Amino acid sequence: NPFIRFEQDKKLFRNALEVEGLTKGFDNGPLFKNLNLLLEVGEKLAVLGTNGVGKSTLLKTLVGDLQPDSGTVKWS
Amino acid sequence: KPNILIMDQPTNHLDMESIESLNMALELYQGTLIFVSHDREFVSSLATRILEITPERVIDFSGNYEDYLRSK
Amino acid sequence: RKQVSDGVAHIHASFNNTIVTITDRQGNALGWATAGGSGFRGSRKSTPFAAQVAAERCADAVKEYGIKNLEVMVKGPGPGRESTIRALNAAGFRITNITDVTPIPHNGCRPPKKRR
Amino acid sequence: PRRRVIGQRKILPDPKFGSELLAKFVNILMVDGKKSTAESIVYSALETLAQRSGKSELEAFEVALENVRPTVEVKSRRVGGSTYQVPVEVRPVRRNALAMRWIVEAARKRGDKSMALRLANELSDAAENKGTAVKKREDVHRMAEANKAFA
Amino acid sequence: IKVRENEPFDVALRRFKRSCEKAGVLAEVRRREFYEKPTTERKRAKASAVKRHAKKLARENARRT
Amino acid sequence: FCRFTAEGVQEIDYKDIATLKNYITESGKIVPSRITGTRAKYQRQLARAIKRARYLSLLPYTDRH
RNA sequence: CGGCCGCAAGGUUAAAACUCAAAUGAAUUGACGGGGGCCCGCACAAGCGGUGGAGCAUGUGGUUUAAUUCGAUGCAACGCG
Ligand SMILES: Nc1ncnc2c1ncn2[C@@H]1O[C@H](COP(=O)(O)OP(=O)(O)OP(=O)(O)O)[C@@H](O)[C@H]1O
Ligand SMILES: [Mg+2]
Ligand SMILES: [Mg+2]
Ligand SMILES: [Mg+2]
Ligand SMILES: [Mg+2]
Ligand code: NA
Repeated sequence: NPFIRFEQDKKLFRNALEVEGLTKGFDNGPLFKNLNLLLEVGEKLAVLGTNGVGKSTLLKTLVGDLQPDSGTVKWS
Repeated sequence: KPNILIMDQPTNHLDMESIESLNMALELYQGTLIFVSHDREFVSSLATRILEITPERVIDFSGNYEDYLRSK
Repeated sequence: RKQVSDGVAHIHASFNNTIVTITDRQGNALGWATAGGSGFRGSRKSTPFAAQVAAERCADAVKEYGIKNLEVMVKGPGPGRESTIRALNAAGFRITNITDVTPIPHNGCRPPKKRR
Repeated sequence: PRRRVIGQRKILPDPKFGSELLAKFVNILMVDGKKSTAESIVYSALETLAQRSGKSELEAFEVALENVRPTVEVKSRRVGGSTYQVPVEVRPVRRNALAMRWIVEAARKRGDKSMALRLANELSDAAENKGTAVKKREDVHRMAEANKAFA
Repeated sequence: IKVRENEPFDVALRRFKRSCEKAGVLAEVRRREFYEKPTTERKRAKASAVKRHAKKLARENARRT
Repeated sequence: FCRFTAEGVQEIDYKDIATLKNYITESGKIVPSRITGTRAKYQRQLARAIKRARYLSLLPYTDRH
């Protein structure tokens, strides 16, 4: 059993993303339309789905490997 | 030591004995995270703010995932 | 299997639990669903509503036999006495008649003493 | 209280729309004894909510706030050594009062901009059984229907 | 104890047979014999019924009502 | 009240089942004299007759056997 | 202690030295009860806002001082004389 414990160098207070719209669909009809949500420094939000729903590309557009076709994300 | 962990799929290759350590660390974590791990008793263990994606309708915060998977 | 048509549903009520079973007319058990074996551990299983969950859970695990008429005989002192014979009317089984078999000694065995 | 029975309080109708229900909503989110500022936030909240739904008030405040009011809550009933909560029914007058005190509470979190935007973005989500306010309806109601064994 | 009410019952309502044994005997026969508490419990029982005849004589209380 | 045995002054027997069945409940127990109204003398013969009737299996100890 | 009875546990008959000015019975007025019944008060419940978390003002204990004047110090002392 390894002993892993992620600490925190600095604590965030208000929120993280405040995402409004992405309009991200690679070639076919967008797998998601609006996706306007916040975090208020929340937790978890376990995205689920079947093999081919778009969780990883959503995460990539969220971090910055890719960017949404139209919209913005912006971190704290 | 980051504030927000994105952690696409952490339970991919783990030992099921490192899975327990990962769960302990995630529960003890006081920062922020998102993740899309498909494991059942991982989201059941920690998740509370489900963001269910689906080509036509997306679900945002049904609850603690148990109301979710008992309604559906 | 074997498609038994008419069966018998013993109701083992008690001050601590309510064991609900369904058996054929010759006493060969088919399936049972106790109140505390349905997520009601603690003081909760000593409640009338906790016995209903026992009855509903016992409607299944015997549905394969296809029971349409039930003879229900109740036992023991407890609250899971009425709330499980009403729940047997709604689950689909038609209650032919209701019996209360209960061991009432003719002043025989000496009871315990263990409460102060 | 103990002996007497209190009748009621007569509240002035809301100025812009002569409705008594909106005035009670104004007071609930009004803090520090500043009614002048409270009405500014409330009207702006329905201002940016009527256009979203398409109609003025019958959808902005009636349906969207009847999706959050609870019908059964729980209260403690310690009588003879008990510490459980027995579900009860909530009066029609109190049903609304719980609703507005929840939308305001759910809009006090979720810090985006001035309270006009935070409250407006919360009244909308309550129209489709989505927002945090309707989540607390589930929180109370699921806890009510979980402990149905007591009555 | 048995109830049939052959065709049109749909209603248990076996209070007619409920109120013979189980109400008293099953919740009393589980302890406490001691052979002398019953003779002082019953003695204070039917001594607690005789004064009810004394307050059947308590009609002649004016009370101005 | 006691208008069942006070006139026919005799000693009850265990063969007259048609009259004993009027002094039994549906569970099989003996009906007390408080409800029926039988005098104290004939009750101690009514109780005696029933306990003989049960032994010969002309009556049941309990409603089921 | 002695006598008698008893397999034993013990029973029965049965004192004295020394010490106190009381011990005890029934009843009365209160007080009290983790006794009973009724009733009231921001007492609880239903709500709003504070204290306890931090900087400062003030008072008090302690500690120090040559002096840190004296008094108040449960509720009813501690922004009190
Ligand atoms: N490069 C790509 N080309 C085509 N479709 C893609 C591509 N990347 C993602 N997708 C689509 O996006 C959907 C969601 O992306 P994602 O890869 O997260 O899906 P997933 O199968 O749920 O996740 P994963 O298998 O990575 O755990 C996929 O189901 C797939 O149809
Ligand atoms: Mg013992
Ligand atoms: Mg004495
Ligand atoms: Mg302090
Ligand atoms: Mg003094
Ligand atoms: Na993915």
